[PDB]
Amino acid sequence: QVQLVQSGPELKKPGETVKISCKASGYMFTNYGMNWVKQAPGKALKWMGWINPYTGESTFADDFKGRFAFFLETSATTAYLQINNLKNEDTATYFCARGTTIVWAMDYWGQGTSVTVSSASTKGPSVFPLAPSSKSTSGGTAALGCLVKDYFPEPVTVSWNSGALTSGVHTFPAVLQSSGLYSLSSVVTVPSSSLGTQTYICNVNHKPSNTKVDKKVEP
Amino acid sequence: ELVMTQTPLSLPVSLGDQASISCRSSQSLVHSNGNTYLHWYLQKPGQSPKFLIYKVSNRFSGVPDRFSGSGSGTDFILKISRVEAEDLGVYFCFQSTHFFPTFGGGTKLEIKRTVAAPSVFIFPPSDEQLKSGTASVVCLLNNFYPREAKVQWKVDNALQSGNSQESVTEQDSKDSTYSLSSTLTLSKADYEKHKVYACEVTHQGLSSPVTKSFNRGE
Repeated sequence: QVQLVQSGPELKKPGETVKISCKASGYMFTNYGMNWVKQAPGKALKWMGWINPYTGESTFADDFKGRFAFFLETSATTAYLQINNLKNEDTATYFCARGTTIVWAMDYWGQGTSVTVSSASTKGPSVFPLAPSSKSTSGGTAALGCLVKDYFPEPVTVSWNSGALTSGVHTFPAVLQSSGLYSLSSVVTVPSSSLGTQTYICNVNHKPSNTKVDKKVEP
Repeated sequence: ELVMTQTPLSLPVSLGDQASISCRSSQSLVHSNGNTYLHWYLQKPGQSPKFLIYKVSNRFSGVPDRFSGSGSGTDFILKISRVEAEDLGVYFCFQSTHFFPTFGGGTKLEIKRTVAAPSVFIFPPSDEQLKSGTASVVCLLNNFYPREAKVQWKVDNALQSGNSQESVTEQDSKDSTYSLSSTLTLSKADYEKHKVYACEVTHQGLSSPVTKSFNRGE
């Protein structure tokens, strides 16, 4: 199947350079374009340009002429987006998307890479349990969760039981506090009967600070 | 550069109803070669955009027949008949007829459904957190509609102002409801000065407010 897998989130200082990758698989790499699209937080999608891997030629929209470059490693079926002289306006998610030139459209997209431009140093989160709301002997539904506190920048990932628990999970948008750091909770509702017989673990990953935590949430 | 204008910016629609989203260009999207390179994408909350329609009216592989595109020249329409909960998200038109390709501004499709009451839960601070010097008390409102809800914090029966933060999820893909967290953050010192912690929730699905609380150390 066609797949485009982008590199992980990046924190960079103003004036620095970042290079984002997009590993393509499942098709003849050189026969389709690679487009790059910007999405600043809460904003609409913006087409930046594309590179033609068959000829090596790049084409940019007017806003993206100058500090932006597209590169290819054809042997590795990988496309790159490089941004020089980073500015705060550059903080956004960047998507690669395959261009199917037979209809002039982008068909398959990557998952996006978040780039934060900032003078501040990364800060990893503290993870705390939100303990099950009821006991195993009572009825109905219990909620439990994990509070992911005080980190910078976005994003963190949260999964439950290594991805095996998906149903009933709500991971809230991050919110800033007056310290200038983010926090969020992830919660899940489960049958309270299963509290004495099932373990619940939240797996938190903050890539910019290299923090990976697994927190057992017990009643 | 041509301008793509999408209207409305937000579209509320009931399940089973038809949604119509308009895309208008300042210049004709018909290429000298006879083709019209106007496409549509949907980006659901949290996700990559997904290809929906190419060249005005053609559904991409796997897109349901309830999605259809029409229009010509400068005016285009995406219609979603029989709207479903999973159709939630932001729809974008995109032209590549003229250099350089451009997206419209997006239309957020919102689902209207019946009022639904929150289930409410409260969580004390963990001992792990307390030993670090802070206390966060978390109030969860789960699976309610509409989005408007009032959450008030009371500490030993005193209403609290300014020490809490709320976060709301996007509408759920399956049942179109919201969930909300309200977090009260105190120093461990202040937390330990008081016994009863409560959050009181007012919502149109509730005939009177619901309070959840706990006594600390209990």
